[PDB]
Amino acid sequence: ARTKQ
Amino acid sequence: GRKELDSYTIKGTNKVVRAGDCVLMRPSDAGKPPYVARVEKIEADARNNVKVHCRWYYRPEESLGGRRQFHGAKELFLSDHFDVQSAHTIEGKCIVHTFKNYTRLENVGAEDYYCRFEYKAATGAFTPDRVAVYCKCEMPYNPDDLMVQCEGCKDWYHPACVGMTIEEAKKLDHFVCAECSSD
Ligand SMILES: [Zn+2]
Ligand SMILES: [Zn+2]
Repeated sequence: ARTKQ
Repeated sequence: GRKELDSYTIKGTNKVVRAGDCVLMRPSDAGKPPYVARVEKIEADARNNVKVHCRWYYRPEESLGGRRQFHGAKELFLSDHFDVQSAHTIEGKCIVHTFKNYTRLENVGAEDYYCRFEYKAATGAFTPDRVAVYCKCEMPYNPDDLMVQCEGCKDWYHPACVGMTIEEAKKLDHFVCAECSSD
């Protein structure tokens, strides 16, 4: 899915 | 007396320092990583050797609480500590982004830093007082940590917190939290 980095 | 200088060029290095910029400073001691300060004023001494007026960014370790779980590797706190230093102390310019512009980075270099807190050093106080929390571990976001977003709640979760390690999380084309598929 949408991931955060 | 002192003149006030618009710009400093460091060591013919193709780098120009102006007030408002963030710079790195050699610690006297060999071990330490460089200090990070915001230049506020550049001025030349009577004998025409340059000095800089500095506001310090504090590392979480220098700070009251110490490094916490949600403190990212490149977390800094704008202090209220001011100082004045020789400009020969400057090594290179660095960038200290807002939290959001940090998250937007294509990739992070040593250059890149970020800040989401002002930190009063004498009182040990932090502004703002409130942090936003995510997952059901309910912790503040750490940019280092990988998080994934359900498409129902559109809340964000740590892979481990929902029982998958990081590299299956990388595989997920679609993610829905278990709490969305219930009752
Ligand atoms: Zn979590
Ligand atoms: Zn959900």
